[PDB]
Amino acid sequence: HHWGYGKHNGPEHWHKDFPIAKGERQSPVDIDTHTAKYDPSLKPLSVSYDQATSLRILNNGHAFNVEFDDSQDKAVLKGGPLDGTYRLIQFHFHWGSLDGQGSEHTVDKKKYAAELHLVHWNTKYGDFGKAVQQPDGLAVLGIFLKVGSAKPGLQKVVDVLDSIKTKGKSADFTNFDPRGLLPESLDYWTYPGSLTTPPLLECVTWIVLKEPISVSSEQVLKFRKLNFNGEGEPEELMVDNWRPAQPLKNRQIKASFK
Ligand SMILES: CCCc1ccc(S(N)(=O)=O)cc1
Ligand SMILES: CCCc1ccc(S(N)(=O)=O)cc1
Ligand SMILES: [Zn+2]
Repeated sequence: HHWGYGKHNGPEHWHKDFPIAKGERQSPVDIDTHTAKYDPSLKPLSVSYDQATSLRILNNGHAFNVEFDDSQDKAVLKGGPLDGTYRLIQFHFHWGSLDGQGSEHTVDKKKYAAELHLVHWNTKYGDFGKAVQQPDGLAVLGIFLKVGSAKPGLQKVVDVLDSIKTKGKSADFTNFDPRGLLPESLDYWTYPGSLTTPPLLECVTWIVLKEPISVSSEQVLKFRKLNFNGEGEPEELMVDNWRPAQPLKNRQIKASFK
């Protein structure tokens, strides 16, 4: 794998090694709020993170991931459009070089400063690897970030970034509560899509919250000081690690709210 976000290995190149990049249910997409329809068949959404067990934070050269113990039903997502139980495995963000860009999904073409992805796999498939071979294998909860007041529940993440500056670095990140990253409202849009990075697999039920969280300029500035490169290599700032909106094709976006 040599894909990235630069001019020479970015989203316009991915299809050459991952042909599904031009598939029928790719993500992200623009959410046209006027075209999205309230769906009364959606069940209440349940985010149950009270027993979440975070483990580690890692710079993988594309973003940073906070990883969780998913060997049991400790932190799960249920309800909404979902059939069954989806276990939290990791979260990460995508962000921009400037406040006016960074999100992957857009809302009426509006780009947010960043986007948080909480990644879950369908427990009926036994493990994450098997889940990504299924059309309903994954559920990703997406949350927009705008720049304004600081998000206190994000600060522990911001503070540890100095220790994972470069690709391949990791640090202990136990006892982190991901509930501190959510907005007040769970109103959402949902549609069937894909991973937004290679391998771009079409396994994801996307649940994108309507209400953004606010983070401070200082918090997002710290994200932008991370490096795509490994230690000892020329420095490339980890910024603009987002894929732009892809064709909606034969899909409808549903809203949980009237
Ligand atoms: C020297 C690496 C060149 C290169 C390899 C792979 C990709 S892709 N199709 O985005 O995975 C783009 C550029
Ligand atoms: C091995 C796949 C890892 C992975 C890639 C992309 C995503 S995302 N940006 O949430 O669609 C989640 C997990
Ligand atoms: Zn993501």
